Amino acid sequence: AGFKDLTMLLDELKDMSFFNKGDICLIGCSTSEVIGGTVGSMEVAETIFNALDVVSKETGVTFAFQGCEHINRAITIEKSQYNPLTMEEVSVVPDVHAGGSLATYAFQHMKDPIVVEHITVPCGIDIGQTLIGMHIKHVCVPVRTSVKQVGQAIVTIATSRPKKIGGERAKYQ
Amino acid sequence: KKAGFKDLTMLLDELKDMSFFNKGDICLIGCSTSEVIGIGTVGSMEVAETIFNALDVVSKETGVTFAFQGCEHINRAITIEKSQYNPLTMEEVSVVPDVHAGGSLATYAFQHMKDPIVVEHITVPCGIDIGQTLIGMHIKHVCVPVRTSVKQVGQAIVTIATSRPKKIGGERAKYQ
Amino acid sequence: YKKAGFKDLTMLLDELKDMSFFNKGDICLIGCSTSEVIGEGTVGSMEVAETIFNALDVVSKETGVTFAFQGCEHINRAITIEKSQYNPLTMEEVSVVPDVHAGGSLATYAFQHMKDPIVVEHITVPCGIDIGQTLIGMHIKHVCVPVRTSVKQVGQAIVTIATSRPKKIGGERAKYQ
Amino acid sequence: YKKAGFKDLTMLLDELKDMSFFNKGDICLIGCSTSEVIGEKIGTVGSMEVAETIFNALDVVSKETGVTFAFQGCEHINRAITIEKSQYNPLTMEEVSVVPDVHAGGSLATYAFQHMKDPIVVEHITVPCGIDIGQTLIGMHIKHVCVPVRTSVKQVGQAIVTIATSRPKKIGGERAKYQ
Amino acid sequence: SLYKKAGFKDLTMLLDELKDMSFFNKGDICLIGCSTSEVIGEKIGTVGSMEVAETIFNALDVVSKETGVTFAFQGCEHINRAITIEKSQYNPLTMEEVSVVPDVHAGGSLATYAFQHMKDPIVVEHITVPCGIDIGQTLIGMHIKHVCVPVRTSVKQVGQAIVTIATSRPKKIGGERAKYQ
Amino acid sequence: YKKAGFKDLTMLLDELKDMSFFNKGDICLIGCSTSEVIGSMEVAETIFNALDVVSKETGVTFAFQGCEHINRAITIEKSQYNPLTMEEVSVVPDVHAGGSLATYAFQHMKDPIVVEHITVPCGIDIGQTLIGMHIKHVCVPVRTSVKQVGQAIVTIATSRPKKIGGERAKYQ
Repeated sequence: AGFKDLTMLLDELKDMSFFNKGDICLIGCSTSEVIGGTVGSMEVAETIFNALDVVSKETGVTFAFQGCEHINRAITIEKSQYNPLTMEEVSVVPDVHAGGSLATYAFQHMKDPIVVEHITVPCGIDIGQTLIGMHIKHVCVPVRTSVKQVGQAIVTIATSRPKKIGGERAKYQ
Repeated sequence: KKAGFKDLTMLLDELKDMSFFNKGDICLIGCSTSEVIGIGTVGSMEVAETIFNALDVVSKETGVTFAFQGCEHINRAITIEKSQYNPLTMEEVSVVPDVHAGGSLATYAFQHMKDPIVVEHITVPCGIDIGQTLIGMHIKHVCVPVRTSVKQVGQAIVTIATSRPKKIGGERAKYQ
Repeated sequence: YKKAGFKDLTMLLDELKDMSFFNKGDICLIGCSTSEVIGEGTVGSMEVAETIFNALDVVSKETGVTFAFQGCEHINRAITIEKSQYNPLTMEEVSVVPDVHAGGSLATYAFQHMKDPIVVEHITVPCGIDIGQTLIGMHIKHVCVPVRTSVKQVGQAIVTIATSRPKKIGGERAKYQ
Repeated sequence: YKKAGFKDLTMLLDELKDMSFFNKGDICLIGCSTSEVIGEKIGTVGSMEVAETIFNALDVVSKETGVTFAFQGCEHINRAITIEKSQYNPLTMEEVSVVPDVHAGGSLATYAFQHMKDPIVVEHITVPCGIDIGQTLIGMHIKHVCVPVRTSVKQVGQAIVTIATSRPKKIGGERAKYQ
Repeated sequence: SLYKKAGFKDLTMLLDELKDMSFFNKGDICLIGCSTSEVIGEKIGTVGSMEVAETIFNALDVVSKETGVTFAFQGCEHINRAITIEKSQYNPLTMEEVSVVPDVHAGGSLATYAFQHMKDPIVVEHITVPCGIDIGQTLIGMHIKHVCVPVRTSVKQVGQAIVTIATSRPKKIGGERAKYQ
Repeated sequence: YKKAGFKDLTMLLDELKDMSFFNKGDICLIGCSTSEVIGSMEVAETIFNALDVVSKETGVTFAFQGCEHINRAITIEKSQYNPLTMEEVSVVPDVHAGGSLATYAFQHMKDPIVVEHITVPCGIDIGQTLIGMHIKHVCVPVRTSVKQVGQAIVTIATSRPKKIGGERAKYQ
């Protein structure tokens, strides 16, 4: 099911250099979409969190976890990734029914978690159509993958690239 | 039996019934006509036409207006009627959407608007994404997905977003 | 004589009127702690809120100024205003219903007695009145200028009055008249 | 000093009119150094005479085209801009407290302030076009993207003149179309 | 010696109280708003007002060395409440240097004293800091990081000047189901 | 000295050096129209190379404004890119879409990037391309005895803080 699909998706992304040292990658997830209760949903969250952590150690990318709309899509990150110049800490503690399973799991298992109101990151992974485009550095570009689902959840992968500028005579090489 | 038409008509009727379209709002459309089919410019422009025309019916019924996201080659710049341009919140840019640099629907919309202009960025209260082009960068915070019984338009996955204010306040705060 | 703070507030408002503090079309931000007025309970606090809200409404009708009500820190000092004063260009609506223990007595009273209330995250206004040292400076248009009044308290609450004026710019040779 | 620059300025303004540079309802920013027009340091009487001639020529254009003018002050007043209050937009501009003087603001800004119906000074401004007489620099005030305008009249008296208009950013990759 | 002593005991007690409630954190900036005339309770000349400024500055400096907090000094409205800080605390990313030199009659006594006794002073147009102390109702809330929270103290005055203390904390967010622990 | 602009530019740069215009760690923005100098890649080369000498002597670095066809986007070394204050854009300056100097600079930098906007403390405009949009407020023109580079009018800008305060304010 979801574990096999996720493992394959992550290996594919690694192989296409989607995960870059020092980048933050935003995760949008709905564990219920993966399956199609809080015990079960937290087990899925655990598996996803742990798989992402392996990728983090292999590639040097770090992950940020989007909460659900009840907490205004506020984002859980490690304090070591907090930049006060670009981010604003907010007070809330993600819960299964107010944040969602993965953000809740991430908060509980981080060394020093904090929640920020907004974030801009160069890439992200959306599992189950929660939407993540508000978080991706302009210009947001979808990434085609061979693995299109994690369990029963549609997956969307986004990267980013600079705006192209200039008129008819402009060159790009 | 024209590609997408029946699914789109059903989706729009559903949205109407849930008061998704409000008089005076702008609704952003993200579309990939190739996703609807699953391939040339003739065919893609025919799909664009059907989508544009269905949206126009909704516009006349509800008083909502539509904005059309271009593809990444033109930096997702947005085509709108000049009557909806607000210089205080939007920045006009120079480009003319083309099938191979903008995409079929943005190109069709540009050509069939009374007085089109293209803006670099936009913030709108709701939107419809046909074919996973992504539209969340355009939706007023906080963006809320809308569940519909119609999941596809032709072969294209469809995503619907509305918006609502940030909920603020600590443990003792009230919301009614 | 029936209401705590009423005489002091009436005198303060008359003074402010006389110094042209209240201008047609301006928004004036009110910061209030009703417990400070009494000197430290929901019945009593709501009575004070009522008196303040009602007195301010009279001023509004006389001068054409409108009032915005700051909430407590539990609602992030969010501001309650009439929807007719909402400007989407400069303000951001947020979802919260002020309550006595989550917003404060005056914001709660104002919310319940407005025609069409909304709450915004932040606001910038040309003047304001702080009853009981809640602080209002974050809301006042730069440059914020304190206004001296002969009325220093409303009941037991210290009162602070702020207006605003443009930044003064220019080097040593600059002129100002 | 009452005649200095007059012929050149009049010709430059007529040229600009003829190329539709002045549009009804637009604001055009003026940067001026009256000493550059003469070509030497001149005293306040002379400098104010040059300011008067420039102001009056601009006013004729204003009445003919419906454009309005904004006047940049010198660096001593932080390049603050003098405009008619009727053109103040609090959403985009910030009023500042200063009264332009010949030795703190410059002759033209001072003259403009004194002869406007209801002048105010703002800290910054963004406008679609402008005219710089004597290389005071005005590009900080012009809407992006700022585009120099070629003119047949290149000087007003001894002052180099720079004319700027504006146009949208051109965007898109190599496949993008502009017509 | 009147003006050299005025406010000293009250200020020292206020600062000890604040220390005890962990108000002063290493590496934070604390904004000071002051009116020396309020401390005395009447208009006073420049000699006297500068003596009060000295006493305040010196008391704050003791706290600075003990806690590792640094102080920023708000000027009066004549200089648009511009703020005097040590250059070591200047962050060009978040602050904008302006040109003015605080004077007793254009800046106020404390900002003037601070400017003259700093190692390398700079004046900035605006600042956002996590906490502050207002002596004499000059208002300081425009400088405090959102969300600004008043701090209750048992010391209510420094001499004759009403004292207000502010700290800051993050916005609380989320709906009715949200958790904060 | 016969190479177009070279003598005038060398004198201008020496003058500026002598008035401490070039400071270690500053970025200086160059606006150039090589056609104005003459009346184009050879001129660009001479300018770029002269500026590079100054860079090594003073520790200032240079940023090169492109023409209006590329929205005055600015070419800089990546080592000077600050993502907090600048935004990378995709374009490669060309002689007919960027101008000769920006084109030359792009091709001869170690690791060039183009940014949409920039704010720098000082700049040099050769041929009235305009550069004031890039200069830190408050922008102050600098008078030089060298008025032209070849046939191109030259403008020099530095910057200083806003002066603030009312009539009683002091500035020393």
